[PDB]
Amino acid sequence: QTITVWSWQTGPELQDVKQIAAQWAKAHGDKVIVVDQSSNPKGFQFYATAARTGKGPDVVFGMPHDNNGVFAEEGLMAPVPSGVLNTGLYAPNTIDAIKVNGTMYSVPVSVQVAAIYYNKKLVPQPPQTWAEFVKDANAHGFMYDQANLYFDYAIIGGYGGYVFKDNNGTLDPNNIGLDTPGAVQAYTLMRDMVSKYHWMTPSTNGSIAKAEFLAGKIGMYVSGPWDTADIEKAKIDFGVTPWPTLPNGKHATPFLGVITAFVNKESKTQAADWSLVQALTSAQAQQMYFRDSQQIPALLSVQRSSAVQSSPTFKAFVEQLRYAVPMPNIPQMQAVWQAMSILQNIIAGKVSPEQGAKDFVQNIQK
Ligand SMILES: OC[C@H]1O[C@H](O[C@H]2[C@H](O)[C@@H](O)[C@@H](O[C@H]3[C@H](O)[C@@H](O)[C@@H](O)O[C@@H]3CO)O[C@@H]2CO)[C@H](O)[C@@H](O)[C@@H]1O
Repeated sequence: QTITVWSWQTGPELQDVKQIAAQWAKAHGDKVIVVDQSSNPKGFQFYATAARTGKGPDVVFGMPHDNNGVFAEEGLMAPVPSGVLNTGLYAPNTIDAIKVNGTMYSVPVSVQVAAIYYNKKLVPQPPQTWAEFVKDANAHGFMYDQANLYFDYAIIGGYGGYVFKDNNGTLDPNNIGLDTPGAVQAYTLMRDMVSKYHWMTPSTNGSIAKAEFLAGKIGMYVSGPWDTADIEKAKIDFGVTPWPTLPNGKHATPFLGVITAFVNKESKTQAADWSLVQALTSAQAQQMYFRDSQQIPALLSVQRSSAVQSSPTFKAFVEQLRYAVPMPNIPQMQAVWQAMSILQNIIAGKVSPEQGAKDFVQNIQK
C-alpha cells in the first residue's frame, strides 16, 4: 500500500530524500509518502505526540538524537535489527548517540557541530581568539540564538559547566553542572554580550540573527548546515569557522548532534521500513545530502571523500570535534530544553547570573 516518512530535514535534503524514496518504491512497489515536519509547531517531540495516539508515521528521517531517549523510553521505536548497523563505520560517539539504555534505536545519517558562519565581504579572515572576535564583532556585527542552550552551551562548557555528568559513557541525571561557578561565569558572559559589548539586545534570537546575516547586515552568526541553502540563495559569500576561544583562553564546546532515521514500533511493515531507512542513509545518500547542503556524513568512509575533506564546513567540523560534547539523549534532557527560557531572563538582566543559574537547575529538576 503506502509507507509514510516524516522528515524534519527540509529544503534540498528533503528533495533528495524524496528522490531516493521514489527510487526505492520503483523496486519495492510500496508507494512512499514523505511529509515535511520541519516547521511543525510541536517541534521534534511531535513524533511522540502523534505516536502516543497511534497516528505516527512508519519511518522518521532527520531526527536529532537527543529526542530519541523519550521515544525509546515510551516504546515508540523499533530496535535496530541485528546487522543493520556496523559500529565500526562511525566514530564512537556517533554510535553511542543512537543507543538508549545500551540498545541501538536509530541509524546515524549526519553529524553536526554548530559553527560561526561569516560573510567574507565583511570579514575576509575569520577570528580565532576572543580578542580577534571582539574586533570583528564590533566592526561588522555578531548575533545568534543567544538564549537557546543548544547554541550557548558552547560557552557554558568552555567555562567548565555541563548538563549531566558523563562518567563511563553513562550520564548521571542527578549530577547537573548548569549551576556551577563555571556555568555562572558563562551566563555572565552571555549577559555581557548585551550589556557590555552591545552586540545584541535582550530580544535578539536565532530568527533575527539569520535574517540579519542573509541581509548582509552582520558579519557573523552561529549556525549549521541547515542554513546552507538559504545562505547561498541570499548570495552571501560565506565561510565557516570554529567558535573562537573564549575570554578564559579555552575552546568553546559546541554540542555534537547526530541526525538520525528510525522506525515506528507500531508500523506494520517494519522489514520494508528498515530497507527504506537503509536507502535513505546509505553512503550514496549521505554523499547527496552533503552535495546539496554540506551536511557532514555520519559514515567515516564518506567523510574521507575528496568533496568532504576539501569543504570549509568539514574543516570547521574537524577543528571542533574534539571539543564537542554529544548531546544527552536521556528523557531528562527535554526537561532541560524546556527550562532554558530562564537564560533569556539572565541575558535581559531580569535576574542575576548567579540567581538565574540556581533557578535554571531548580526548574530542570521540576
Ligand atoms: O533548542 C532546543 C533544541 O536543541 C537541539 O536542536 C537543534 C538541532 O539538533 C539542529 O539540527 C538544528 O535544527 C535545525 C533542523 O535540523 C533543520 O532541519 C531545520 O528544521 O532547522 C532547525 C533549526 O531551526 O538546531 C536545533 C536548535 O535550534 C535539539 O536537538 C532539540 O531536540 C531541542 O529541542
